Amino acid sequence: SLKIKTIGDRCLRQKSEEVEFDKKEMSELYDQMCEAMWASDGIGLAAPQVGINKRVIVVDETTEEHGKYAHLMVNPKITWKSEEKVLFDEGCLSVPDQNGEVLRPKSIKVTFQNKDGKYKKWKLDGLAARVVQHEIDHLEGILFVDYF
Ligand SMILES: [Zn+2]
Repeated sequence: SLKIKTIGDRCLRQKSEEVEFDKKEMSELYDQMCEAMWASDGIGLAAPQVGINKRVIVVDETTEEHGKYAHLMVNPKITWKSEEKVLFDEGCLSVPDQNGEVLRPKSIKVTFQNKDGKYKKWKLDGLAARVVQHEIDHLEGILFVDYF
């Protein structure tokens, strides 16, 4: 099963490597990441948090209308960030019992491969832009406490 690594583990500081997409393998990884994320009431997770230093994140988007759902983002890359910043109180399953206000760009554009291997580009803002930037930071060996 996937176990979530916590601050002090050096694998949280190693940069993650690009994935060559495989639909079946990503499906398995997706299922296990979602399970780990949701079991601890998270809304994002990066592969290095579960000991896999590959460039894969998941972002919750559970709704009343459609039920539990999360986006898979393989090799996510920010191609644009707004000049405008917003402050948000962050936490992290890999940094338990710590929170704090972090300034980041309010909106971004991100490219990635989805669950099905299609190349996507989305313009994100609000909470989606926040979770994506936090999760991509994990792939660069960055924890949110580094901003303080
Ligand atoms: Zn995190």
